[PDB]
Amino acid sequence: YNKIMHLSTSNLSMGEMTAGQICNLVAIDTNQLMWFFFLCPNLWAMPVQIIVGVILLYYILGVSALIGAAVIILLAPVQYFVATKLSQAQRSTLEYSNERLKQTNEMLRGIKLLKLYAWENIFRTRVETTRRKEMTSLRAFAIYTSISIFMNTAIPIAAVLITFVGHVSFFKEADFSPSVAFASLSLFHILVTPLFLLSSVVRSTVKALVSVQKLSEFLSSAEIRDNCCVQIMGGYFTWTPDGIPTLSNITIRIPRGQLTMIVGQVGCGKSSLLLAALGEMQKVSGAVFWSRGPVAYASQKPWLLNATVEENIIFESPFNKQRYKMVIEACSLQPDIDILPHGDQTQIGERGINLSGGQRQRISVARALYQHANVVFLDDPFSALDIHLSDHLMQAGILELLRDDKRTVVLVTHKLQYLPHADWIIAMKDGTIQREGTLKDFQRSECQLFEHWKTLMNRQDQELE
Amino acid sequence: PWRACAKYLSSAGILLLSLLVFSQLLKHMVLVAIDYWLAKWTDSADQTVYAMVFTVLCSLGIVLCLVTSVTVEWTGLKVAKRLHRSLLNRIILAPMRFFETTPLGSILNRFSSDCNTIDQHIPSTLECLSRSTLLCVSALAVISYVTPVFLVALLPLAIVCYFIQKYFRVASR
Amino acid sequence: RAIGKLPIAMRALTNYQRLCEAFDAQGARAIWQALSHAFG
Amino acid sequence: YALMVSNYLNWMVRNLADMELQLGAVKRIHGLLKTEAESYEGLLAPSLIPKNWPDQGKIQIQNLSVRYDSSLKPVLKHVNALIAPGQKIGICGRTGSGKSSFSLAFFRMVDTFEGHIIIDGIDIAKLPLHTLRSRLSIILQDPVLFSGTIRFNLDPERKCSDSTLWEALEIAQLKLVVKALPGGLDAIITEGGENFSQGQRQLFCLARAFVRKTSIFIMDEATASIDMATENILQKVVMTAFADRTVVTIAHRVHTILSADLVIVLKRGAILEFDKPEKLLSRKDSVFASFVRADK
Ligand SMILES: Nc1ncnc2c1ncn2[C@@H]1O[C@H](COP(=O)(O)OP(=O)(O)OP(=O)(O)O)[C@@H](O)[C@H]1O
Ligand SMILES: Nc1ncnc2c1ncn2[C@@H]1O[C@H](COP(=O)(O)OP(=O)(O)O)[C@@H](O)[C@H]1O
Ligand SMILES: [Mg+2]
Ligand SMILES: [Mg+2]
Repeated sequence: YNKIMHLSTSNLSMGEMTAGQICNLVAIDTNQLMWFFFLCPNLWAMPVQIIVGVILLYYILGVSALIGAAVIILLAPVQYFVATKLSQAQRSTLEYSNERLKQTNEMLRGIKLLKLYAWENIFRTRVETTRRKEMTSLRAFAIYTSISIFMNTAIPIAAVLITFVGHVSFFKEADFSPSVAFASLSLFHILVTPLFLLSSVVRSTVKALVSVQKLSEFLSSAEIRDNCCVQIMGGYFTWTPDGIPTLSNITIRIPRGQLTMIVGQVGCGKSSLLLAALGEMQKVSGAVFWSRGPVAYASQKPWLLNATVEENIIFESPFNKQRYKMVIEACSLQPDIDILPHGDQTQIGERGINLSGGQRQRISVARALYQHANVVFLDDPFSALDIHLSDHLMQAGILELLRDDKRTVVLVTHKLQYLPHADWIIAMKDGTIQREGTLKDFQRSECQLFEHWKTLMNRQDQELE
Repeated sequence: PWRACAKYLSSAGILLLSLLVFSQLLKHMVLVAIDYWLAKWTDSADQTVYAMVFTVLCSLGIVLCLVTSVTVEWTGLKVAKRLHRSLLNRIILAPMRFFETTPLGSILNRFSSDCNTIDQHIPSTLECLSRSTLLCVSALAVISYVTPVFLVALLPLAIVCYFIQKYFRVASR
Repeated sequence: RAIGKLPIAMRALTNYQRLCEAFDAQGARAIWQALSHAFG
Repeated sequence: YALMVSNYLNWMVRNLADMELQLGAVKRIHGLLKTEAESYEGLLAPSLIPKNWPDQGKIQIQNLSVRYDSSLKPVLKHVNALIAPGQKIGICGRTGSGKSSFSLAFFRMVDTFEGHIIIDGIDIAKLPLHTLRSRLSIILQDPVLFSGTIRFNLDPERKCSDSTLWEALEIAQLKLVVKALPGGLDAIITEGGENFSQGQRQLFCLARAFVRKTSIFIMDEATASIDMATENILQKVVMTAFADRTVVTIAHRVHTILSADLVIVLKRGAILEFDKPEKLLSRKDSVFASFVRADK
């Protein structure tokens, strides 16, 4: 979790680790390493047990005990044979089960798209082929564990056969008392009692070795290193650490205590300026000039902690009840708290009640109002909402609550009707910022993009200021 | 005596289940036979005729060990095949309100961890359980054979074993 | 409530401080070397 | 054998404890194994159903009212709408008023306690459900992409042509972004679509809706995540290229639903109006008129 708390979020998005693999590493591989440290003194106590077994065999029945002990020292090449075969089968087992887990989590979130588009048998056939490759690896594992269990039980009665046949034959005739026979049979059986455990020990060693490989693979990844509260000037920012820079030369200037808006197309740098100003992108060049302090944030995809509704508003703030009333009257969850079975003590999320979709956006921006953090960074709060709730979130909330105590807010919105309300607007085009300033500034120079926004609002008669 | 245990034996098959319980009882019974012939042949002191019969029942112990090992892997492989793709074919035909009701991480924790436990952990638990249980009751039967006074002594240790297990199990759960 | 809190060693900070003091003495060989020096 | 039972009595009792302790996994998988059915069978014979049974978009909503489960309230009320053959009709309304459940009512996810919808003379409750959901097309607001590759995200069946993939990418207006990728139709989409943007994730999911070449498109609020210039270009290229097909659209912004032919306004699960939007704007006491004047 210390590797998690400074991890780059580009490592999640560019393949290499998924979130199911990251929680699966905790849920399985630390547990497998823990079972290896449960079974590690068994392998540290095995060879002195078998050598004081064979020297007490040399005391009890003589020199035919070494002929009987030939099969127990013959167990080490067959344990090396099943060691290399169970290692290759465990590695193929782990890679096919990781593909099956990632495909099953990828299927089970998309049940609503998959049954509607009627592709569930096709996806189930793909998971069935991944399960077929897994069952090939596990039938290999089943055969190699079978011959190790048969060898680990079948070497003892072979040792009673070689010893008790070789003593009554004429190699020696020293001791055919029952004392050496029953004492040696108990000596073979307490020699045998490690070997019932030894196969489960060595498959736990190979599960330990690939878990330590994936722990070192997870622990090697890249990490996050005038009233202008944010003054990124001239700085190139990239998603990919060896790719083309997604964000080019940007010269932004956010005014303090003042609303600014970020306008552009889809995929133009529009949340990427927020994650570059956070520092979640790695840097090619340039400089950020903060004030870093704590900045309020709600993302485009809303994220839910599985807790109560009131704990998702507060999010380890103090519970002042009056501003809590102010943010639920600003976000208008007051009609939608009574449709919950409890009030604000309804537990929500993944392991809770399934929400609406607009309500998770409203509770994430209701988390975003309640922080005292003085800089509020907002991805799209009016995407999943209608015109009534975005108008009530525009007359209250932004320009009402946070205009009063003078907190800086930036806004990222595809909806352009609130573009009258500004103090600054950042115009963007394709990873470059286009131009910066206010609306009187924007009809002054960039009249083509001003007329482009004039055409989309259908306010041709109205003056935009 | 849960119904999941009966689902486990009935999903295995009567063929492999009969091969398992039959070959496991004959394997522990010929181990009982090899030390009873060790008693009769050490206690005789017809010579080497009592080494010929020792070799020929030791070979039955060898191949009975082999058939117990291949039946415990074939039962683990057939239930690990068969408790997947009846589950997946049932959960893919499930209605949408059940996905709306139940948490997804509960279902996915069954598909990960309980499928991995049904895969890898339990057939080792089956061979160690069957070896330890039939080995302890056959050892209790043969030391019932050498002394009949141990049955009179054995019922106090069995009733305090059941009492300390009944005393422990409500703390353990 | 009936089970308690931990003792101060086996409380996770101080064995998280036994670790990376373990990596202060210096890869999966370094993983195993710091694990052996941390919990030997 | 006294020493043997002293050696193995612990393994007898602890492997009995581990067999019960791992038998709880078998109890949980048998708990999930006895779950309910969606009843995928059809009581109508598939010989009597034609191959192009959804040939013309003639949808007869007849007294349909739905609840999500059997304990709940009627979400849609007594609704009755005649949807005409090749026509482009849209629905707007308030949040939580029945808008996404109207799109779920065509596919019978949400269950109907009264009435029936009629496509082409065929009752949709009297139909096989995989043949129902194969030949009609919904696009939903939340983008659920998958990983694997772009072509598998576009068609997972391996049955479609790459020029139709490029053409559905052309009417998605994402074609310059996918052409500038160095893989470029067989590059990689990662897990959950975190390779790309939110509107690009939605735009890939719209192109997934476009590559199925059906006759009834139904849409949710699918212009909600994207830009207004791209949505105006998008409604132009979807109302030119799919002009014969019945396209049903929940509109997030109600200025793009003025170009539609008829308008349902839903409020609290009821058909408030069923008219042309020029007639609905000229009334001026309509809820659609206060929508279109409350927006701009
Ligand atoms: N998490 C990410 N990792 C790598 N590349 C990304 C990521 N997010 C976006 N990109 C790429 O960077 C470009 C810029 O996307 P960006 O995140 O700015 O979208 P956006 O315009 O903010 O989305 P929206 O239109 O929903 O606001 C996109 O073309 C996308 O392919
Ligand atoms: N999965 C669900 N289970 C039960 N009720 C739901 C579910 N989804 C939505 N509802 C209810 O159905 C009503 C209609 O909502 P919906 O059609 O989803 O959104 P809207 O009409 O606001 O776009 C809402 O009031 C909501 O409470
Ligand atoms: Mg974005
Ligand atoms: Mg809806």
